[PDB]
Amino acid sequence: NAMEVTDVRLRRVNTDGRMRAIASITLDHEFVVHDIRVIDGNNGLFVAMPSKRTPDGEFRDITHPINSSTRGKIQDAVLNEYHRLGDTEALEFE
Amino acid sequence: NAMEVTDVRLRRVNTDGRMRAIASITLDHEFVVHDIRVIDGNNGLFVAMPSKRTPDGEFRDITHPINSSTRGKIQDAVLNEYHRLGDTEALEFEE
Repeated sequence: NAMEVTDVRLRRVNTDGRMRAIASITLDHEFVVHDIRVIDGNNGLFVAMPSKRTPDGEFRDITHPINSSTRGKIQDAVLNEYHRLGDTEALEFE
Repeated sequence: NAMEVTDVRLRRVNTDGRMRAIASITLDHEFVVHDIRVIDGNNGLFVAMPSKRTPDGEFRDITHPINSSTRGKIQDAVLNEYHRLGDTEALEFEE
């Protein structure tokens, strides 16, 4: 079995800057990953894994998807929920 | 569908006395978690997840198994690998 984003918790960020939300994902109903950032980079919204700067100047994620596909399956879930919070709130407005 | 820690890779093993190994586990063949470390505490060994610092200054795991059995599993998966490497290491010298 492949792994599965099974839940997303998300907090919208309203301070301007690039970052639009910070979230956690639940993998397999079981494992939670914190500090995932939703960002407006000059090419569309994208999801960054929690990352660590090396004493080296450089950067690696603490939590790394191996394929770009599983990356995208993490990204989709987070962007989906994000936008879904957008338009459940919108519809509430009346 | 639960957790499957499919693989445990074990870097930096046995230099500091307390900080015993540095570990990368792979979940479900696709998702890797770095900077897990094997530390020797009060009662022997335990596996520490990577630490997030919250806004009030407390330290929390970035990587958090909600249930304790999942934690056990993860811990056992890591410790068996650490224990295996070392005892295989010694078995080299005997032969």
